[PDB]
Amino acid sequence: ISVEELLKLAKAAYYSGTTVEEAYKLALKLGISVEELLKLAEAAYYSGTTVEEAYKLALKLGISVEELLKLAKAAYYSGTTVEEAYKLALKLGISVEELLKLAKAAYYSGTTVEEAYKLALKLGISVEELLKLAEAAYYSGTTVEEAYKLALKLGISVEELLKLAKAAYYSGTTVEEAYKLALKLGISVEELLKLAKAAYYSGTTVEEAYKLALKLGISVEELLKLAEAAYYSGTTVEEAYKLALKLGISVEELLKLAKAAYYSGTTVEEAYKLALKLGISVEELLKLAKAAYYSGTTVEEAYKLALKLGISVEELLKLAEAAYYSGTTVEEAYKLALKLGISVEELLKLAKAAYYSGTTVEEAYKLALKLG
Repeated sequence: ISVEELLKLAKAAYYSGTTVEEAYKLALKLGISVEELLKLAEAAYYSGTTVEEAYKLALKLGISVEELLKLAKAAYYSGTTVEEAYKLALKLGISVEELLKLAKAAYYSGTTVEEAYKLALKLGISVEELLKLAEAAYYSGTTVEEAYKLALKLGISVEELLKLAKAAYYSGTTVEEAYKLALKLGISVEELLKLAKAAYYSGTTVEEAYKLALKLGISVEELLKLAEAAYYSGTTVEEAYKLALKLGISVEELLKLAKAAYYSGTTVEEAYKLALKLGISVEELLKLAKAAYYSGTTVEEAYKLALKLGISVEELLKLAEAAYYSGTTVEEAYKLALKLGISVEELLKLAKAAYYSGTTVEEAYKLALKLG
């Protein structure tokens, strides 16, 4: 089989507590594909059965493997069995995808699936809207009908209520308080949620974060990026902005530099200075920083490694993860890729497969070849 198929087989074998070849011959005995086997393995895991029991279950209900997996998840969320979940979908005359959404809503509400459905009918709303309402009610510690009553009293939509409930959660206020805050600042619900996050990252209030954005003359999206950067660096938002201006870079570039510095254990200025010394971009530096983290090396060491092997920064990062999955060094992983005649991306998939099945990358490769 192909490397992509082996990885999927290895995931299925991991979910079902078997071996890769046993999973492969199971797929043959059931006359199904590798992708279907994985979903079955995932469905069997949710329902506490075996893969073949899950397949018999799908045949008995007359549904597809994809439908079974959604039904298995719905049964998991509701605390019932697949068949009890199916009987309920039949009684309400809904699809399995609507049941899964309904089951998620009931889970966020601490009610039963049918109770959630009766509520949806009472409020006269769709299953998708109820689910958003349920999440909003969960964030704001109220009931679904209270959340629905609130959205009507504020004259806003269910989607807007949910974002508002998330903003109130970030800023430690109530939903109505969060709404008044949006009107007070003259911004949208979307802008408030981003502003609430920025205040959360920088340890300030929503209004403090807003005054800062006004003083710096930046968007709330730029502020949120700046706040994340300041949080990665251990500086203040304003300090991060002054740094970006000093280095003459954009807010997006500073955030990436901040991430890179966080991985490398350096300051943002040194990360930017390192990128100049190596003559590479901020994006390339961040990938190098990630690679050096997987390898237990420094960023410049990781760069010399890419030069030595004659590969790109991207190829190194994938190679670094493959080495991490195997417990080997980057050069041992590269030597194996060379011996097997495979690409770096194929090695990474092989390394994950080898990790999932508890074998060696080479052992996994020989297995894929045997399976044809």
